[PDB]
Amino acid sequence: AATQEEIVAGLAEIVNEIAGIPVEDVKLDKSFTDDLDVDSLSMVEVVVAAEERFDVKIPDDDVKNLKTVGDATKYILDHQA
Repeated sequence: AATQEEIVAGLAEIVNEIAGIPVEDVKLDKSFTDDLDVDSLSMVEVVVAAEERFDVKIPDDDVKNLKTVGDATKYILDHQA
């Protein structure tokens, strides 16, 4: 559905409405609850929306097992079509 940069870009669309980050900020050298506004519990609202956005399905387990957006993209961009 999107490539690495586009995954990140798509993520940021939701992270902008949830927390409020600049959609020019969230690039590959970012992490969610580290380099973002830290939605924290609200990040679950991000990921659930992101699943459908990128044609993936991310288990609650994997969500907390991933780290950066460069790391998260690995699971996403690979599992999607």
